[PDB]
This record gives sequence, structure tokens and C-alpha cells, in this order.
Amino acid sequence: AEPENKNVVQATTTVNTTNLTQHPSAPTMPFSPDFSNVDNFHSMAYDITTGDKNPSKLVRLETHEWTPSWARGYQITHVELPKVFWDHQDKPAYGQSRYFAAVRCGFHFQVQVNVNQGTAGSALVVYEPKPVVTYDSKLEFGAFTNLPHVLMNLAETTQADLCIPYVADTNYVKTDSSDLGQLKVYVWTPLSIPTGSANQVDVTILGSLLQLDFQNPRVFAQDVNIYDN
Amino acid sequence: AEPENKNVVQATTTVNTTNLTQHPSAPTMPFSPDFSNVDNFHSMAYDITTGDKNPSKLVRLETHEWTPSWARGYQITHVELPKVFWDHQDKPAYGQSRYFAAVRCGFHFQVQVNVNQGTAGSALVVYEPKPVVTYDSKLEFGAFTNLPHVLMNLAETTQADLCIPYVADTNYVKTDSSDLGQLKVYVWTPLSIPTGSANQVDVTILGSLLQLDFQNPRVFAQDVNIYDN
Amino acid sequence: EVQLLDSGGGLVQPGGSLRLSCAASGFPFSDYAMSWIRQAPGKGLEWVSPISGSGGRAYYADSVKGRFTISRDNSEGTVYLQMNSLSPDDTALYYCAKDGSGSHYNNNYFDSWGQGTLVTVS
Amino acid sequence: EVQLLDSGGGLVQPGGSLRLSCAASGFPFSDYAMSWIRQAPGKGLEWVSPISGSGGRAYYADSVKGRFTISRDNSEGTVYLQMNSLSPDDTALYYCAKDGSGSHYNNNYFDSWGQGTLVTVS
Amino acid sequence: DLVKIAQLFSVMADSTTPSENHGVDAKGYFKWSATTAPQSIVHRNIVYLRLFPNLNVFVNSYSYFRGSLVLRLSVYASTFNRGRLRMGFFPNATTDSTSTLDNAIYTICDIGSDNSFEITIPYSFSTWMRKTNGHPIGLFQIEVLNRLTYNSSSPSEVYCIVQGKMGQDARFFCPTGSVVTFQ
Amino acid sequence: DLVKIAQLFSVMADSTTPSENHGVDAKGYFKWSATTAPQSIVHRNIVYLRLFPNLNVFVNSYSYFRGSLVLRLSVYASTFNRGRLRMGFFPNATTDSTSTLDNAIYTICDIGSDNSFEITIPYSFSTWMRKTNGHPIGLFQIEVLNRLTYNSSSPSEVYCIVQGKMGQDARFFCPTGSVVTFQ
Amino acid sequence: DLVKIAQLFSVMADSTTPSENHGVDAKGYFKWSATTAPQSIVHRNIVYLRLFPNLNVFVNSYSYFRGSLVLRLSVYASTFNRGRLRMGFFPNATTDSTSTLDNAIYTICDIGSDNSFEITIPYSFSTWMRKTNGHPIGLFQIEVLNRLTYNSSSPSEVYCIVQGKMGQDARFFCPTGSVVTFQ
Amino acid sequence: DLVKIAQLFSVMADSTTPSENHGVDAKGYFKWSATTAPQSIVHRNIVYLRLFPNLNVFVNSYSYFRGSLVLRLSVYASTFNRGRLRMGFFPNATTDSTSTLDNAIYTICDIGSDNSFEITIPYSFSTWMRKTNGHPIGLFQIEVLNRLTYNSSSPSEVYCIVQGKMGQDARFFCPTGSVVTFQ
Repeated sequence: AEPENKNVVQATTTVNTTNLTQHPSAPTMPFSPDFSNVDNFHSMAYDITTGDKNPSKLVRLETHEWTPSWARGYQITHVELPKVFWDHQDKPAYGQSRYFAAVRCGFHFQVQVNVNQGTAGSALVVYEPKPVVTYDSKLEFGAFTNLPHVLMNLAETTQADLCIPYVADTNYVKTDSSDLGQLKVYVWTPLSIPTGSANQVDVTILGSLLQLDFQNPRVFAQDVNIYDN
Repeated sequence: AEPENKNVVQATTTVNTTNLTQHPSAPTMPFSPDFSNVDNFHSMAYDITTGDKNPSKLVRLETHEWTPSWARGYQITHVELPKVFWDHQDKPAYGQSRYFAAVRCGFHFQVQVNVNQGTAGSALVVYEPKPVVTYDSKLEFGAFTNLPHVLMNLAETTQADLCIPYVADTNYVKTDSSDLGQLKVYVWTPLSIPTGSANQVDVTILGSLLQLDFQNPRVFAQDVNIYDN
Repeated sequence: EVQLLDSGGGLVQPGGSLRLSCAASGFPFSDYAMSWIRQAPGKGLEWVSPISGSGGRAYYADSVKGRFTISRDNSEGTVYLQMNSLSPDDTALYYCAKDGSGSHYNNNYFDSWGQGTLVTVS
Repeated sequence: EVQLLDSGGGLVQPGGSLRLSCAASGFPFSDYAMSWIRQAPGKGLEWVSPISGSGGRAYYADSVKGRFTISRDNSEGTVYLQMNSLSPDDTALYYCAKDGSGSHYNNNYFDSWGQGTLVTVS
Repeated sequence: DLVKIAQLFSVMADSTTPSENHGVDAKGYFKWSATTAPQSIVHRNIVYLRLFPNLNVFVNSYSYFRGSLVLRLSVYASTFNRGRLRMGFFPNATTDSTSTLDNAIYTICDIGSDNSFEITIPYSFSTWMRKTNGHPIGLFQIEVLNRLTYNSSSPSEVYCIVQGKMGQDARFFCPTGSVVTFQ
Repeated sequence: DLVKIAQLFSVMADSTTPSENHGVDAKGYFKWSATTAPQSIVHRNIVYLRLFPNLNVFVNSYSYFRGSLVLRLSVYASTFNRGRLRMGFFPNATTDSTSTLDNAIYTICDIGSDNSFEITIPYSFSTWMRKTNGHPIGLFQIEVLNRLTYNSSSPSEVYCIVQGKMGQDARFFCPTGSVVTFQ
Repeated sequence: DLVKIAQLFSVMADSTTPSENHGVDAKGYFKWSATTAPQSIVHRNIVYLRLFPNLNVFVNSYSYFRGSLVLRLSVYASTFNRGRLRMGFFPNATTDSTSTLDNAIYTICDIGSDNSFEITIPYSFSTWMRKTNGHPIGLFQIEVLNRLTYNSSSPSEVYCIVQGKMGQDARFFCPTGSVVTFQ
Repeated sequence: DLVKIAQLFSVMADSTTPSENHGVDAKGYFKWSATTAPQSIVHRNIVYLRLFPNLNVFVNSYSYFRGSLVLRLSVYASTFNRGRLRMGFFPNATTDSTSTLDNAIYTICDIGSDNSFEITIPYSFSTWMRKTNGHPIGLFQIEVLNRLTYNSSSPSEVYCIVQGKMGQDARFFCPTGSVVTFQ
């Protein structure tokens, strides 16, 4: 579209900052809008839901630096994001949260990268579900855009938002064993930096983990710790 | 009164247990009911308030064991309770909470003791405010019942609830320096155990810290940690 | 293999305060209960205090009560004794020791002692 | 007074994995950044990885990248290197070392080394 | 229905009971004695579906859910003994602990003539059903806090028997081999 | 009123600025360069009332509150430079930190033509007023995340100037010695 | 008002208490033991305004009247102890005595669960106000009659704490040097 | 339905791509470089149903029609690169050629921010369905015309990924062995 594109640009705001893009590549937006539904079979509509400040803050994760130089031809990890948090980032409120019941997780993801007008070569991000995950067989790379694919254009934007609802028909899951959304942020083609651009694509991966359901009561507080496995 | 007394007995319930007394001695109940008000001058009605599950759970503190043997003639510490938590008990959700703005604290306190029908000799608990606090000069002991005094009777009850609203005209305070309510649970006269009673008065001190206001925004999550001093 | 290393003891004036430390290794420190026991010249062994796992319940002997304070740092797997209000009766060689409850009983047997730090309160 | 004590290194097969440990003392460990540097027979010193305070950002050298993992335990004031994918180029004496940024600059000078643990990947 | 049977507030192992052996007997009973201090732990009971006997046959005869888990205690105190504890008494398999557990489901009981409490545990679990497998559905912890208080008195020890129930759902699912039976 | 002056979105020390000495100059400006990684900290600014100059005179001329603290940034980027950070940018004197700060007040900015942000800090403080004393009202932290992105380009470095404002309350209280003046 | 403070049913010296020294402590407490006979006198407390401490500051800070004098007792009995006394408990400065005192203001209490009585003394005095001077406003006497009755039991001794209040008038008059204060 | 999957605008082999091997990768991508002249041919992609992988499984799982064939391209240009081609992009198996192809279905695209085109090929075929057999359903040709235009700039090369879709008919017919599966 019209650059600066509608679906594009974009804005995510909460405490206590407005953070404004140049804009989401595109958007990996919401398609045929199939969530399955927040309540499905599964939740009786029974389930314990959240939607509390810590998760919607951010994943605020750090992302992998892509350079001119990887190609083309590249995967990513999954950033299961709760998995990420449990291993790393942990987001004290997050630690307390992790310390619960099967979760109902949507994403809601932001990826911000900025080299400068000088840089060109996108990175194709992907939404594939529970990850069988092997880096070879580029056929997988060919096979997605089918799952949430927003896009990064150094030459056209500094911020990508990829939202993801919830996979796993199970409508709620056990975390230490399973992995719901794996959001891959990969390059299809690589960035190449001429002099008139910024010397740095440090990737950042923000998520936003939205509307997460949990099904036992336990104790869930905004500290973290308790009693998972 | 009529034993089992109305004002008495008493019941405090939340997740996930009903806990039932034989009854609050009496009650240190609420008098001329002067709080000052939840909103005073002070809070514009501006202030950030709580009333969240962790505090109302319990202080759940442990209390000092009083025996036959101390007399008469005895103080207690203050159980500022937030002070207690910061030093000890810490109640992860509590740690996260402590890690904020001046607080608006009421108590709401439960003290449970039980020896058996065999035991007799009360312990007089007290509500005095910010504590200048020296154990001698028994004159202080004489001077209170004037501040929240519920009472313990081993011979008549196993549970005391002392509620306390908020002292310090300041209507909100800074914690590391000041001490709002100091709730003293002291004996006026000592318990004496004959054989037909239980061999144990282990005191427990529960609080319940109710309707606590905090005035900066910071970050307050149900984890604990942040950024106090 | 349990290595309990103790520092911090030295000559102190009466009314003084020391902080003994004992650091542990080769065992999951934060599961085990830990005690300090002392040994006076011309005397046998007296257990002084022990602390329970999470740094939860601690108990003391009546002699030591309000004067001594026991604290664990689990993040560095260390044990602390803060000795306030020192009197000559407190002169001793202080040992840190590590106890275990075995399976599901209530006895705590010591399985390793440290080397001893001397506190001369004179 | 800084005491950095290192264990865990031993002879290992290629394709093997070791876990080195280094424990610190006499400094506020959890404020300082910490690095591992190695020294190959017939070679000078190469910085391998460093970790930042909270166990936050860590950096590695390109040789070591995905094979080695650096982790701190601040509660017991310890430093860990998990060496996966061992090759003979990794044979060396490994030292743990403690760096400081001084006042408010960006350089991190080492102020104390440990004694060295040997890793023979052969 | 099967449910009243599993249901109608049964009594429990819970654990193996340092027995008299009163602890078969018991089952329902942790011990209540006076104590050197009150806060110290005396119990830690593990719940499944499998394990403790009444739960066992039902659980094998099905392998899914519907339910909740109500544990209501009763006391054999005297005039003369009294008592108080608090019991967690814990869903699913968390923290293993003091405060975490207090943070849990909650009941505060007086053990005087009330002679009954409701501490109900819910299955707070990622999925509506957990299947019958070995590691654990999760722990129920009890803490006896303050003993008994007293008289002359009653021989000292006091005991409780725990009660077990689920709602809301009464109804499960998928039948499977029931523990009792022939061949 | 005095307030527009303190108020009308001023610019800030904030800190002493590793100067050129551009950092007087600056003041408002942390640095924006590319970076070896993006997440690493480059700043940590301390706020009072006292300290950084525009804040100083006002603060001495009063010693109470009414207010909030708005810091809105502006950028001197190019076509060619770009940039993003996130700034905390922190009330009162907490955690000192990454996530704790992100947990804070919040703004996410794009530094392209927008050329302005609102990161407003509130005084989240036990009492409505804090008096002028030495230790600290609390920290404002900035994190530059990702640099600049680019062109050919722009000499590499990019800079921001921070802006400072309070509402809601515009109005304070108690006048006291104002920093400027005669004798 | 000042009155709630003097007022809000305070506890009393009353006398110096053959102490433990529980009798500071006490204060409120005469002793309750069994007795060889029941009628014998054990107490004789003198009231002023001056003397016993809570009364003292108030009395110095004023030197007139409005008031009445309510003394309401409370008991620390057990199942097992019981008790009864009668207390006079005496206006103004009469007879010093048995029957004369019984003839007085009057309360008859059961000391079982009631745990409170109202024996209120009035100032029956020629003038509305008595000023603060040395000899005496008058005596309060207590008589413990029958002890305690019992059990196994409770260590034997039982104690009471007396309570003090005035109406009707809450309000006095003429302020004067208050006991507490600076210099 | 199966159709969204075949359907939801997929990306394509198309050909084997003189690879980097970026050309697996690619797939969707012909190359965009500058050129000595602009009109010269650089591509000639053959379409079936069989061949290029996403098309393959679907095609084996059915062997008839309903459909159309939409190929919509996207571009990774920069400020700095630009570009234009025209793509045929060809039904069924004609002329193999320049003008014949231009004569074909048609799209003219600008490759600037539009980042998407619709070149849809129809099956213009004697019968509604073509079955899965070896020789060819027909060619898709691309012509890159004019390169890229520019800057400083972008490393020179620019690439496109082609997109594939059919309507109108979404729905086919006759299921047959699907490429994926077990045994």
C-alpha cells in the first residue's frame, strides 16, 4: 500500500510510554480471524483468565542480530515466550506468575528493528505452531507465510507487530512439556548495509502474551513463585 | 456477655479455607469508629489502593509463646507487620509488593491461641501507634486498653481478631523510616496450666493488612521486587 | 564431598559482637538444616542454634538466646552467626555443622563438621 | 580479599562436555562482572566469555560461541562454564577472573584471577 | 451415582500415617499433640487419584475429569483438648511450602464444637482432565499451628480425620479397569 | 504562572553527559550510536528536584508538592539516521533495573518523523510531597535498545534531548529561597 | 475530647497492690484467692483525683467538676476459677466500712462469662466541684466475699482489673498545669 | 478447506533458481539486478501442478479441476533499490515468448512501496480439468525489463518472491494419493 501503509504503522501503547513505530512492514494482522474463540469446548468458559499488566508489558525480549551477512535461508527459534521466560528473561512478576495451570496464550508480539533508510533485505518472521523444528529442509521456509507473517523491511520501517492467538486445539495446556506458539523471526533474504544507514541491526523481540487463561487455581499472584512441576 | 459471646466468636474466611474460632476473647472491634476515613485530606481520593488477595491472606505470622510463667507485667513488639514482612515472613507475593509508595494500612489482625479449657490467664494485646517503645515503666501497660484491645482467654477461647485502621494523620507514609500501627500482644496476667489442658500455647499472629493505599505509581505487581529505597 | 569452611572468629572485648561465617560445598545446601555448635576450653560440646532450609524456623539454646542470631545466605551457600553481647562464657571453638533428617523421620544427624574458628571474648 | 577458587576441569574425550566452576570471595560478587579466560599450551591468553552482574547480558568469543554457556549462581557466588562440543583447540588452562568498571566508564579491568583448572580434550 | 460413592464426603489415606499402626486406621487423622512450637511442620500429604484407597478404585475405573476436590476435616477433641491447625490444603502441585500454600485455597478452623471444616481443593490444571499416571497430581499440606489447649486433661494427643469430596462436577469420564473385580 | 516556566516542556541536565563538552550543551541528549548489541545499557539518569538546573531554582523556591513529571523526548535523526530506544523513564526510586523499569510508566517510540514522545513519570510517593533534601527523589533510566538504521549515511551518531513537564497538578506549595537572587 | 481519654473506661492504680510487683502491673486487679472465710476484708482503696496515674494528669490539668465516677470491673477467671465479690464501690468518703458501703451505690456481680460490671461511684459532695488538694476525695472499698470455685484447677489465684469512667457530665472545668509537659 | 492451504496465497518453487543455494530458499524470487539492457530475458518458469512443492501434494491428492491460478509478486526493494519488471505470467502453454506472453493475462507493476501485484493465470484449457501427467501444464514467464534504480545504494541486487493462488473455483475434484503420508 500506501507507504506509512494503513495496516502498517502502527502504535502500541501502555505505562508509561507511548512507543511509536515507523511501522509494521505488515502487519502479521489477524486473517481469517480464527482464534479458535476464547471460549471453546474446552473452556467451559470455566477457566481462570488474566489479562493482567504484567503480561501485556511486554516480552520484551531481545532478539537475534541479523546482519547483511546471514542468508538466505535461515531459521529461528521459537520464542514459545513462556518457555523463554522460564528459561530466561523470566518476566519478578513473571517469575511469580510461572511459579501455574495450563495457559491460554495469545501473543501479542512486537518486533522492532532499525538500521536506517540505507538498509534493505527483509526478514520473514513466522507463526508455526508446536515446533517439530529442524533448521534444514528449506522446504519449511518455503511453506511458510501460511502462519502469522508480518515482515521486516529495513528500507521501509522500524517496528513489526505480529499477533498470535492460540494454537493447540487443547484450548489449554501444560507448559513444561508442550510448546504452543513458536514464533519464528527469520530472514528470507538478508540486509545489506551501504554507508548511508545505521551500523546496527540489533533485533528486539517484544511480545506482548495476551489474554492468557490458566485453569487451576493455585496460587497466581504478581510475584512469582509457586509451584509449577 | 453470653459466652460464645456475640461480638465474640467470630469467623474469618477466604481461599481456601473457612477458619472458624471458638472466639475472639473480645473483639478489639472497632469503637468510635474513627478511621480517620479512607479518604482524608490527604488522599485527594487520588491514592493507589489495593485490597488485593495477597494482603488480605494473611500476616500470618507466628507469635511469641506465652506461658504460665511470664508476668505479669510483660510487653510486646510491634509487629508493624510491613516492617515484619520486610525483615521477615516477607509475604514471594509480599516480597514483590515491598519491592512501593507510602502505604495506607488497616490491619486487619487475627491472633489465635489455644491451650485448653484447663488454661487461664489472659494476654492483653494493644494497638498503640508509632512506637516510642520501652519495656519498662509499666505505666505504659496501665495506660493501655485505650488502643485496640481484643483479649485472650485460654479458659475462654481460641482466636482473637484485632482490627486496626490507620494511625499517622499523614494519611500515607514512608515505610523504611516510620512505623504506623504497632500492635502489641502482651500479657496482663499469665496463663497457668493444670494438667487438664493442652501442653502448649504457641502464639500465632495473623494480620490481615487491609485496604492498603500506595501513592506512587511504581511498579507493584504480585511478585515482589522493585525498588523501594 | 562436604567442605565446611569457617572464618571470622577472633579476639573480642566483652560487650562486643562478632559475625562468624561458614561456607559449604558438595551437597545441596539449601535442603539441609544447619547448626552451630561450640566447644569451650575445659568443656564438651554445646549446640547453639540451627536453621531450617529456607532460613525458616531457627532455634537457639537458652544461653545464646537474644544475643546470637543465625542467618543463612542460600544464594552463596553460607551460614552466619551474629554474636552480640559477648561474655566470657561464650569463649569457645565454634564449628559449623550440617544435619540431615534421613528419610521421613524427625531426627537430624550431623554428617559433616567444619574445622573450628576460635572466639576469645576476653 | 578476593579468593577465586576453581574446580571441575579434567581430561575429556572430544565431543565431550565439561562444567567448570569458580567460586568467589571477599568482594560483592553480584555487582561485578566476571569472565572466563583460557591459556593454551604454546599460546597466550584468550578471553572466552563474560557475564554481567545479574546474570544478564553475556558475551562470548566466536570460537566458543554455541558450544560454551556461562551462568552465575549469585546466591552462592559461583561462576559456571558449560563446555559442550569439546575439540582439542579447547585444551587449556581455564581461569576465572573478576572485572570492574571503576567509576562511570566503559572499561572493565580485571583485578583478580583464580588459580587455573586444566581441560585436556584428548 | 458413582459420584456419591466417591463423593459422599469420604475419609481419606491420605499418606502412610506414622502408625500406631493407627495410621491405617486413621486414615483421615494427622496427629495433634502439643508441641514445642507451633508453627513447625508436621505434614505433607500427597494427593492422587491413584493412591489412597477410596480414590484408587474410582480413579482406575475412569481416566478423565469432571471435579473438584473438597477436603473437610473433623476433630476429636475433648473439653480438654483442644487444638487449631491450618491446612492448605493444596491444589495441584505447586509450591510445596508454607506461605505458598497459605496463599492457596484456604480455610481457617477453630477446633472446638464445630467438628467440621471445608477445605476444598480444586484441580487447577492446564487441562480439564489429568490422566492416571504415576508422578503426582499434587500435594495437600497440613500445618498443625498451635496445639491443643487444655484441662488436666485428655490424653494429650488429639487427632483429625480428613474428609474428601468434589463438585462441582460430579461426573466423569471414560471408564477403565476398575480396581475391583474378577477374573 | 511559575508553573509554565518549570512547566512549559522544558529540557533537561539530566545527568553530566560524557561530553564533548556537548553534554552541558546537550543537556537533554543521551547519545545514540550503533551499537554492538542493542539491549546494552548505556544510561542511568538520576532525577531531582534539586539537581539539573531548571529544576533546581524552582525546587529551592518551594519545598512541597503539587505535580507529576512528564519527560517527553525529541530526536535528531536524519533520513539516514534512524534509531529506537525505550526509556523508562522512572518514577521514584525503585528498582534501578531493566524489567523493573519496563514494568514502570512506559512509552514506546519509533524515532522517525514523529520527533516527540511522552514518557511521563509520576511521583509515586508515600506522601503528596517530598521535601528538598539530599539523597534522591529517584532515578530515570533510559535504554537505547536498537540503533540507528540507515543510509551512507549521517554521522553515525544520533542524539536525543529529553523533555520535562508535570501536571497534573500544576501548583505547588511553600515558597523558599529561590535559587536566583540578590543580596 | 479530653473526656474520652480520662473517660474511655480506663483502668485503674488504684492502690499500691501487694505486688508481685504485679500490683504496678495490675493495676486494675485486687487479688482473688480462696479464702478462709469469705466475708474477710481484703481491700480498701482510696480514690483521688490526684493519685493513680491516669486520674492524676487530668486532675492537675483541671481543678473543678463536671462528672461521675464509674468503676466497672472485669475478671480473669477460668472454667476453673471462678469467684464473686461485691465491691462498694464508694462515694465519697464516708463510712469506711462494710454495711455502710453496701448501703452505698451497689452492684452485684457473678464473675462467670459476664466479664464486666458497672459499679459507678458518684461524687456525692456538698459542692459541684471539689478542688485538687491533699487529704482525700474519698474511699472505694472492695470485698472479695466468696472465692473462687472450681475444678483441678487454675492456679488458684484469680484477679480483677477495675475500670473507671464518669458521665454524666463529661466536661470539666478550669484548666491547670498538666501533669505532662515541658519545660 | 484444503483450498485455503493450496490457496492462501502461497509462494512458489517455481523453477530451480540459480542458487546461492538461495534459490531453494527463494523460492518465490527471480533475481533483480541491473542490467545491460533491460529488455533481456532472464526467465522462463514452467508451471505444474505436479512440480514445485506446495503445488505437488495438492495435485497428487486430486487429479481434476476446479481453479484459476493467481500469481501475485512481492518485492524486497529498498529506498535505494528499486526495479520493474513485467511478468507474463502465462497461461497454459503457449507461445513461450515475448509479445505472445505480453498478449497474455497481464499486470503492470511499479515496485516501489506497493509490495504486491496480482498476475493471475487462468487455465485456458480445452477441458475443465487437466489430469496429472508428465509433459507440462504450461509456462509462466517473467521479464525483468528495467532494473533497479537508485541510491549509493543497496546491494545492487533486488529479489522478488512470487505468490500463487486460484479462484475462482476453489474446489476440486477426485482425491488421490497425497503426496504426504504413511505407510
